[PDB]
Amino acid sequence: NDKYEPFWE
Amino acid sequence: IVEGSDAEIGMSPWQVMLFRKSPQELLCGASLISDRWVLTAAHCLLYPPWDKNFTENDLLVRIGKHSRTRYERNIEKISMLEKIYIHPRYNWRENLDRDIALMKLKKPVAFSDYIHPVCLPDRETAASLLQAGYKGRVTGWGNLKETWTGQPSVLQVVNLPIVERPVCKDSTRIRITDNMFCAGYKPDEGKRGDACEGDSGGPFVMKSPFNNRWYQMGIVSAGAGCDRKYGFYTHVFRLKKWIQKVIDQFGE
Amino acid sequence: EADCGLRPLFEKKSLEDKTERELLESYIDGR
Ligand SMILES: *[C@@H]1O[C@H](CO)[C@@H](O)[C@H](O)[C@H]1NC(C)=O
Repeated sequence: NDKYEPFWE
Repeated sequence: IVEGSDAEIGMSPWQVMLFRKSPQELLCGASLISDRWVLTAAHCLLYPPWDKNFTENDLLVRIGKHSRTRYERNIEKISMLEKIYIHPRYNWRENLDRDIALMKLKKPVAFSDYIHPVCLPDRETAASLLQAGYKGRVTGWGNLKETWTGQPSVLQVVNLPIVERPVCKDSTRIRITDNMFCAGYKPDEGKRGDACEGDSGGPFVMKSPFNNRWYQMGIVSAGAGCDRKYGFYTHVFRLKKWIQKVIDQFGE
Repeated sequence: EADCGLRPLFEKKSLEDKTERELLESYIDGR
């Protein structure tokens, strides 16, 4: 795969 | 980007990442031209041949990033899209003529050491700088090597020279309009360096010796990228009146 | 706008990046 680090607010 | 290198911190503060909400992935590049407006390529959003028609809710823009995958908290900024504006005469059936789009953010973004708008060229600047041989800069998180069928860890930068219109015309079967221009070294030069598909929509900038400012002369429309030829860019100044029309009519 | 094109960690600090000169040399010819 290729995961992007969770984020936001 | 192929044959480029890691961009320094804040070296391209206007660089924007078009992020696909789901599946979560890099969609394209883009640029910040004001606290509420992001400029990108139209083909990144719209392309019926492959029934691609992203709506505001399918995307997010991430500003001020360096690392491609990490959530750079207290550095990058994530914004939602209020509206998308594909140029009305974007020719996707023919040759991506007028391959350009505008995106209005929901809320204005605050500038920082990592977030800063790029300038759009005026007539003189375009006249002075858009000459064969002069070099502009390209940045993006696109692929690194020929798509074997790879990805960079951090934003990639590379400089490329503008190609003479005729030379470029003779290099492809595509009808290159006056709303596009080409960049890239000659195939013999062995001095490679180019933008790949993931870099499309990103900016092609030039630093003006007249005022020390960076201007976006083009948008990566179709880089001769990770291909086995020159890259094609949207002529920003030629499409300047449309850009201002949109930003003036829409937007506060 | 107005303040566009001037990088905080570069133009504003009077610092240059490792390759912008390649650009300027292309407009003049650096020899
Ligand atoms: C994209 O889909 C929207 C939302 O469903 C629709 O209004 C529009 O016709 C589509 N875009 C085009 C021109 O294919």
